[PDB]
Amino acid sequence: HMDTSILNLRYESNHLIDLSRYASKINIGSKVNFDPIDKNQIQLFNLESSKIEVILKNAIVYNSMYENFSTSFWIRIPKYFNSISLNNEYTIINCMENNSGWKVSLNYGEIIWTLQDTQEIKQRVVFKYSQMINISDYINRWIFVTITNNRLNNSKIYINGRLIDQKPISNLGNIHASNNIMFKLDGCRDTHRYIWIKYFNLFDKELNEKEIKDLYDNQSNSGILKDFWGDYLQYDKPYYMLNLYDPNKYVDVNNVGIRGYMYLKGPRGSVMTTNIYLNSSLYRGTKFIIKKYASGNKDNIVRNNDRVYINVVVKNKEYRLATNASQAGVEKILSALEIPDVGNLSQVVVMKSKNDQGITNKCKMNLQDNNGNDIGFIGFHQFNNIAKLVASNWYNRQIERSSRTLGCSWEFIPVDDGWGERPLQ
Ligand SMILES: CC(=O)N[C@H]1[C@H](O[C@@H]2[C@H](O[C@]3(C(=O)O)C[C@H](O)[C@@H](NC(C)=O)[C@H]([C@H](O)[C@H](O)CO)O3)[C@@H](O)[C@H](O[C@H]3[C@H](O)[C@@H](O)[C@H](O)O[C@@H]3CO)O[C@@H]2CO)O[C@H](CO)[C@H](O)[C@@H]1O[C@@H]1O[C@H](CO)[C@H](O)[C@H](O[C@]2(C(=O)O)C[C@H](O)[C@@H](NC(C)=O)[C@H]([C@H](O)[C@H](O)CO)O2)[C@H]1O
Ligand SMILES: [Mg+2]
Repeated sequence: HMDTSILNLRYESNHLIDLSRYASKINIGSKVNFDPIDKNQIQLFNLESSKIEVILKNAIVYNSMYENFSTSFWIRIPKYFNSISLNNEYTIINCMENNSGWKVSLNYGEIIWTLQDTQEIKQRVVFKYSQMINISDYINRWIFVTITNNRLNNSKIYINGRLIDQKPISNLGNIHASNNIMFKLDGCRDTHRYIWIKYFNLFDKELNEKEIKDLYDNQSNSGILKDFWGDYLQYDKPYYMLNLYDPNKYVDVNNVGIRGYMYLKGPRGSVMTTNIYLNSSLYRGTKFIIKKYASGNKDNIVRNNDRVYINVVVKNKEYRLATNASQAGVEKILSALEIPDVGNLSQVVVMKSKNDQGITNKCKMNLQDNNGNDIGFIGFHQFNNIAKLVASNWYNRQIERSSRTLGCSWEFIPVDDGWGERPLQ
């Protein structure tokens, strides 16, 4: 019931603007890049001209001993690859003037908030994430950041709606920030470093936990499905597959045609740079390509509830994911068929957002027959030492967001420069 955002930076009518009543002025550098499909996604390189300056009206400049405030934004931080990034804190969003104010900085495996008063008393809160982890929720993936400040007690950093760190700030006196917010990599020794950022907001209160969860939901709610990294899922784009129940396995094929089958096998194997990262390999297994069937949209974005076909790439040729639903048993084993020879086999897939918390990249694929009847969500089943891919209505009968729907939840991983792995072939 009360307008609390004092800066709401959004792309509208061909420009990045402040949608708040204050209409703060935006100065964009010549080397800022916007994502072609989602122009709210902004890429800042390690270059002087890759910067955005927001000029705040005097009335909303922070100059206070007592006023509470918060900031929120989404960020996508490429994996750290090189030892030059160790012990190298670099500013990314700066509202410091004359050694007072606030800033967001990054370091190897860290997002850091710093406040500083006009007597050089500082406090930091820090989110630390590991690069020695099989599959990370955070590395090179869109994550939601929220930072809140209550002058009588704590500053708090939340990640994806969850409190990560809080520290006292009650001893800080007057904080007098800048009338400019500078979005720019400052002090970064890795010449190849960049970030992606979106939906920057400032608020004139300490947001509460409910408000933050609502913001997280509202800014991630979409009728558009997303890939593993959090970008829009697309038609006609090759993806490697991740199953959420068995994330250390990958999809392979045991022969094409109706007597062959798709299956999961593992482990993935590792990608590494000593002392810098150790992760599971993501570019493994047969690539899938999502093909238009029913959608009347002319763009190539995959939307929630779109009915599609799934192609499987085998030896640089596309096959159709399909099954004969008449086979005995609820689990219908999936095959990779020659496209011209699919005939009346079941092949139409409803792409469904799991509608879990956060980004709409947890995908379910409901296979339907040619009369539109459900054959079931695509998952896997042990026969009995091989984990074959199946469509099964058993999944459709399970409790939502429970253990028994992990097996039919998938993510789609395209090659991305922020991950840096080299495919084996
Ligand atoms: C065989 C089996 O265990 N499940 C298969 C099921 O078999 C039936 C009975 O199993 C259920 C059921 O009725 O569906 C499973 C339900 O979840 C239970 N409900 C609840 C609320 O818990 C239900 C109850 O326990 C019933 O009241 C029990 O009757 O049971 C199964 O117990 C029963 O087995 C008989 C047995 O045949 C007899 O010999 C014996 O005398 O008595 C027992 C008990 O009666 O058989 C029932 C019919 O055969 O049948 C369905 C089809 O209807 C499925 O095949 C089901 O297997 C599941 O298949 C789906 C795909 O359809 C997936 O492949 C599941 O795999 C995963 C998954 O969850 O995705 C993969 C995971 O890797 C695996 N995890 C681990 C750690 O290994 C999980 C795991 O089983 C759990 O789901 C953990 O989340 O499974 C696959 O399990
Ligand atoms: Mg939601």
